[PDB]
Order: sequence, then C-alpha cells, then structure tokens
Amino acid sequence: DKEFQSVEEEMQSTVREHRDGGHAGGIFNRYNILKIQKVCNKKLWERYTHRRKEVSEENHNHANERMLFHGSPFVNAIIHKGFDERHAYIGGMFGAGIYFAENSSKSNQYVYGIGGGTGCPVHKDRSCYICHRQLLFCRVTLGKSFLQFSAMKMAHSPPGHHSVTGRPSVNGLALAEYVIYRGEQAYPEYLITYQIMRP
Ligand SMILES: O=C(Nc1cccc2cccnc12)c1ccc(N2C(=O)[C@@H]3[C@@H]4CC[C@@H](C4)[C@@H]3C2=O)cc1
Ligand SMILES: NC(=O)c1cccc(N)c1
Ligand SMILES: [Zn+2]
Repeated sequence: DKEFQSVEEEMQSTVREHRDGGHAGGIFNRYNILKIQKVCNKKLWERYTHRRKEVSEENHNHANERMLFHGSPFVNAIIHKGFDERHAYIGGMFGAGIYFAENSSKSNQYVYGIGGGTGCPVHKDRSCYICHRQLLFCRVTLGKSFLQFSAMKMAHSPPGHHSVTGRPSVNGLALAEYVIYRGEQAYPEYLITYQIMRP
C-alpha cells in the first residue's frame, strides 16, 4: 500500500548513469515494477534479529541498519535459505562478501551475474526489456562499517568491524557498495519483480 509505494519510489529514485554505459544491466532511466512481494520467512528473520542484537552491542546500542538493494542470479534461493557467505565469490572488488547497493541500478548490474553475465536466459541480452528481472530490497545490518576507497580482497570484515562500505573514488569506484561477510546480517525483506525500461 504505502509500504510498497516507498519501495517503488526507492527503486525508481535510485537509478544512476553507469560508468559502463549500461553494458552490464541495460539501457534505461526507469523500471516497470510488476510486483513487490514482502518476504515473510520467520527462521531468516530470527537469524537476522539475533545477529542485529549482537552487532548493536558491539557498536554502542546501534545496529547501523540500512535498506539496501541486492542483485544476484540467486534471489529465489536467498528468499528460502537466506543470504549465505559460503556462496560469496572470493575475487570480488571487496572480497568474499554479499554486496548491496543504495542505487537499484548497481544491484541491477548483478541480476544475471558479474557484468550482467551473458544477459537474460532466453534472449541472452544484458539490456533485455522483455524478460522479467528480480531484485531484493534488504534490511542490512552494517554495524561498524569499514570505509575502503580502493579494491581490497578480504575474506571477513576488518578487525572490530561488521561490514565494508566501498565509498566512491575517481580511479576507480563510481558509487557506494555495502559488503557483509555474514549472511545473517541481511534479511531479504522485499522481492521486486521488474523490467528495465527502454528510454
Ligand atoms: O547468499 C548468496 N547466495 C545464495 C544464498 C543462498 C543459497 C544459494 C544457493 C546457491 C547459490 N547462491 C546462494 C549470495 C552470496 C554472494 C553473492 N555475491 C556474489 O557472488 C558477488 C557477485 C554477484 C553479486 C555481487 C557480485 C557479489 C555478491 O553479493 C550473491 C549471492
Ligand atoms: N550484487 C549487488 O547487488 C551489488 C551491489 C553493490 C555492489 C556490487 N558489486 C554488487
Ligand atoms: Zn530476455
């Protein structure tokens, strides 16, 4: 209702002009949101709130919770089994983590894989406007977030930290990206079924 409209507003307002020229996610300025489904998985929520509490206690009664986008070819697995760092790619910009973004267009670059992979399954198009894509709008506990400006391949959060904020840099990092090294620090709150729209 008002809950889904703010999700739809956040999905549209956070689109950016990508330094890849739309190569990975596609050519678009806006989406066509088809459905917003609220994921209600109590076992995943219990895991999330438990870790959230531990984190708050190690960061001045502050979880540093953010509402962030996640784009991955594994969204249906995530909605059932939750985020899992055991599946995290080791050679990512910030290492073996679960990457999230404030800009839905960044998460959109990863729905079919790193640099959009091949593209959509049935047409093999990264800029496909026909096939329906899926993004997750997640509750993310960042806790004590470590600000890293360059590439740093780490396996776990830096000592005393609960995440990594990959802040924007000239040579080279276009937009912010939030990385957790523990799956229990994010809850797949909303499942956005959408299509990127041709300008
Ligand atoms: O929890 C995740 N997967 C799964 C969760 C439950 C079950 C699963 C079963 C099978 C496979 N996966 C599963 C998950 C972890 C890490 C990443 N991940 C990456 O592999 C890299 C590239 C892709 C997005 C950006 C760049 C980054 C990232 O966030 C995506 C998803
Ligand atoms: N997979 C994603 O949604 C994502 C978010 C931020 C940064 C990166 N690299 C990926
Ligand atoms: Zn397609």
